[PDB]
Amino acid sequence: RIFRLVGCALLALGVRAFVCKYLSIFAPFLTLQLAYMGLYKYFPKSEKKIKTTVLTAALLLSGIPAEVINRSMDTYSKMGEVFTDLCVYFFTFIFCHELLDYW
Amino acid sequence: FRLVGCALLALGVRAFVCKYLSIFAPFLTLQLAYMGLYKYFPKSEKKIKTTVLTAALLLSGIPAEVINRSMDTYSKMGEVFTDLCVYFFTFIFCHELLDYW
Amino acid sequence: AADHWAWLLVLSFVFGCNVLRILLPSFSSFMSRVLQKDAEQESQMRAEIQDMKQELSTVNMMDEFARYARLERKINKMTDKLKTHVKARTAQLAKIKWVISVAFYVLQAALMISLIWKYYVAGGVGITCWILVCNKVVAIVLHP
Amino acid sequence: AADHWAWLLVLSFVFGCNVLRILLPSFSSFMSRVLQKDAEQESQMRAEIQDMKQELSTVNMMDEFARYARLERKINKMTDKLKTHVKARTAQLAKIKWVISVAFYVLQAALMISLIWKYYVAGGVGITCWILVCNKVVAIVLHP
Amino acid sequence: LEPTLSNIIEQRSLKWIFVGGKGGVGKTTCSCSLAVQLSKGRESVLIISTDPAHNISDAFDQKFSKVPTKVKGYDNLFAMEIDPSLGVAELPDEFFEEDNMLSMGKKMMQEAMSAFPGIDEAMSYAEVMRLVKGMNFSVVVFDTAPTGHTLRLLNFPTIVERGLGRLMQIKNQISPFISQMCNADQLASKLEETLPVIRSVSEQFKDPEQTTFICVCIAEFLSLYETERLIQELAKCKIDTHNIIVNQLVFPDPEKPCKMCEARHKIQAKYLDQMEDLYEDFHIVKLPLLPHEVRGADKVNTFSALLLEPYKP
Amino acid sequence: LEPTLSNIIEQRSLKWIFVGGKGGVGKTTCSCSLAVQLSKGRESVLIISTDPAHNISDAFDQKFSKVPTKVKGYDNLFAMEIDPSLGVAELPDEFFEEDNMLSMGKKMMQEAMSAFPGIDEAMSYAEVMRLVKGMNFSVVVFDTAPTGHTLRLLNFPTIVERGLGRLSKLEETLPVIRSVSEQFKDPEQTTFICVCIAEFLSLYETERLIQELAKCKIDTHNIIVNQLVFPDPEKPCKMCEARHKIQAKYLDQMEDLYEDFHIVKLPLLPHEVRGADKVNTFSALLLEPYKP
Ligand SMILES: [Zn+2]
Repeated sequence: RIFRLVGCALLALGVRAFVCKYLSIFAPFLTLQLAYMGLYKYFPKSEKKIKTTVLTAALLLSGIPAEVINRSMDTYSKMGEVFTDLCVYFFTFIFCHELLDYW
Repeated sequence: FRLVGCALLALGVRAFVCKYLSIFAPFLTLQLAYMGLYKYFPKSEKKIKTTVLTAALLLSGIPAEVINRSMDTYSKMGEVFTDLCVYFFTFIFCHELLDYW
Repeated sequence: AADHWAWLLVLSFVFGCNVLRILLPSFSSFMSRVLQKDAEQESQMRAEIQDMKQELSTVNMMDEFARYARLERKINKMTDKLKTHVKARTAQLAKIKWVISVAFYVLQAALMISLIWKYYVAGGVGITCWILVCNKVVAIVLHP
Repeated sequence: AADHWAWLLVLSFVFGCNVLRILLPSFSSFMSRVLQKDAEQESQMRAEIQDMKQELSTVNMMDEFARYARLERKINKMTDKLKTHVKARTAQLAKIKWVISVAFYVLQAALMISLIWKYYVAGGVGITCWILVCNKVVAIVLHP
Repeated sequence: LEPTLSNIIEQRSLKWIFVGGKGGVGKTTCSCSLAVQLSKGRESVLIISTDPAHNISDAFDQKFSKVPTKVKGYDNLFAMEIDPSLGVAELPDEFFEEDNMLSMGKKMMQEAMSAFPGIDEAMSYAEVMRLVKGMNFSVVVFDTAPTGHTLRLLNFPTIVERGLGRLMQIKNQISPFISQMCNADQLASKLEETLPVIRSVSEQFKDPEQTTFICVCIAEFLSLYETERLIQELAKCKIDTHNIIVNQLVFPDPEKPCKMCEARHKIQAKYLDQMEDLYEDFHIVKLPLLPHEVRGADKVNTFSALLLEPYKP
Repeated sequence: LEPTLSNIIEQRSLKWIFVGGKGGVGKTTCSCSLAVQLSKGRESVLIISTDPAHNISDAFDQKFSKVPTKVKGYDNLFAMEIDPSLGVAELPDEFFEEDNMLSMGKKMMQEAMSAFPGIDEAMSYAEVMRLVKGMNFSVVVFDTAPTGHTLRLLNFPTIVERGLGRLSKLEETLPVIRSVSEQFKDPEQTTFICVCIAEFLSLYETERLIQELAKCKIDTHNIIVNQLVFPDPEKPCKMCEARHKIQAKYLDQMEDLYEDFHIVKLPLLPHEVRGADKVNTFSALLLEPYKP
């Protein structure tokens, strides 16, 4: 279930050396492109289930049928996990400079 | 949990082990693994992974102790997996170091 | 070395926080000794229950329906008693869960203001994200 | 550094191993498209079920008991029929999953012998574990 | 105790008199009789029905629909019948199978997400008691079906209010983002108009002084045990009750040759004897078998007399 | 169509005849009646009770126990009774709602290390069926209680070996267990005779019973009825004929439904039942339709 999440996480842990090696001026940009690979991961298959419904009752009190009902959940999940990826990138930077620390 | 937990200490000991050391370094590393195993001593708030072999086991005999002995055997094999292989992942890392750096 | 040993001390902190978040079952074990007292009493009840159940099983319905129904009523009464005790147990467990969750989150606030006192913006949001995200996600690995 | 280049290409093919492991939808797509037909036929069975159910909701057990029990037998029949059928389809899917997983185990061993012939001793004695470790730990991080 | 039912008549506080008990019992007939006696009590009364067989018709030789209606030969007597009620009681099937405390409203809201049927069943059940209260009758008599139970229904939406009620306070935090994002009527209107009267009637039922259940049984074991189950489940749902009725019980002694009748009513006497001791705290009734195929309001009046005064041949 | 138990009466390969169907029924009486007729059938028969009321004693006026014994005034009749029927199925009762999937061995392997929880009840039942074989009687007839089944249980332990089959007192008990289970599944060696009275509740109950049987793969062809009033063309006290209209409505309703099975009208005898004569006239009735 954490296939792509931890996959790109470890790819970030790898790409740490290339990026803080400064291949080019695309440093935080290639991170965006790693995330961009995220949807082509959905290209073959990313089947799963949406979790339980509690506050969706409040949503029903607000209306706004199924479209945003699902958009909100998907976007919340995705934004959270990509914030995760982002300062996991930053963690990898922390360790790339742990290297210089011991250096 | 402790898989990546001790992986962190391996990440730490990378420079330690590639640094000037006498007769044998990995021993030191391998001892800390046992410390992580002591972590299982408080951290036992779990349950058994469902099996289908307890039937044949109680058919065999002496279940009162042997199932626990076998569960701890598989735990120790997992310890082998974890410790040995994260250690040698670190080793591959410092090999990359001494090659390209 | 203390310079960045602090940027790792933040880790040490959150490490302690989350392992305590998992430790909370210790105070839950104190509550479990409480549950063991009331479990002694409910076990007395359970023994009574098995007794009267056998008694019932010794009785003919088609010719002594009176005793049978009177029993059945007494049985369901003891059952409602035990269910009430179970409700009380899980309710006080919810109580301890909530109060200890508040303890955890307020110690989260405590460590927050502490590290703030120790540094006194971008570094701060970094602090927060490292601790929360990274340690909670490895916590998700160990405890989804 | 051509030796290191060749060994890292080996490790990329090791990546290829858990690529094999994650190939499961590329195969199971066939079986899903195959099953969909009987799946929708089964949904239509469920329809018939609900149909005769609400039909039953229009009859009188007190007088038209005959037709009632007749319909009831029919209901339970179709019910267990569809339940058995869907359980069998799930068993088929599990069969496919198992056999393809072992076929990809075979793909794994094929890549193993491939690397052996590629490097074609103490070299082997080491490299075997050198590649086993990364393969199996990536497989581990696949599913915690 | 007292082997006649007139205590029900004396207690004018009552407004809902349920009647239940499975099996081949003329619960419709005896309920109709109780109704006629309540009319003889000079009140504003109205029977309902839920069995699909509409036996009320054959007891009254009139056609009816989902709307209150006079009955010939009577003025304050009123009939009406709703099979749609047993139909809409099917919608909460899933909640029936769980009968929990929290997950009831949770499955209600999840199904509302699915196809909006929560408020459907809600308003469906509402309309009935809405019109009922609207006509402002003295009492109301139910003829429950021989399969299931609809009183219990009302403990469901109160659990469901726990959602809406608590939902109501999030209404506050519901206000801003909507007004900062740019038929909300149905939910608010229908629920805030139903759940009031739903709360009212639900509270009403629990009252031991205006709601009363009449189980009815036959003098034979299986039905006895059945109504015992009913009594227990009723006490579980915490509803008043004082009175059960039996049927098909003459036990005569004018003539010998009724040897078959002799042994039959001997058995039935044995079983009602087993009953009495167990039900000292209940107004037992001994409603005999009408020595004729049961038809027409004549036998209804006969039951009425038998229900007022204790029968003795 | 087929109006009497002859199919039960005229058959040798039958060995197990069950009865059942809750309610205030003289199921014991018709049980013993069928037994007597099998006796006349020149066989070796054995009646077994499970009802704690032991009405076989009532009809036969002697006391018995788990020992199989003779019967006064008869030659091949053999009785026995066990309230441990309740015990061997009591915890297995909740097990019937604890074993309905591929985890049938889970509840018997969980606490097995401690005390083998769900096995020793089956072992007591195994001793039961052992003695049941005992002096092998041509036909053992049962008399089930108003709750549960000692039948599907026997089909439970034939699962416990499954896992062990992938390689103490089992290797000798479980064989005969499987044997008698196969016997039970057979529609030629064993059968059920549910029994109902002409009241809608009992009718629906027996309906559920038959559906449950056909579910659990047993067979049946026979439904004795009981407490049947019958008014002569002579002066009928209108109570008789009214109860008769009621029983006629119910019986009629039953007719079109259970056509595949026989039906056994059996009027209530106009006297008291303590002694053989009742069972004897019943036995008579279980061959020819009742004629007043
Ligand atoms: Zn008579």
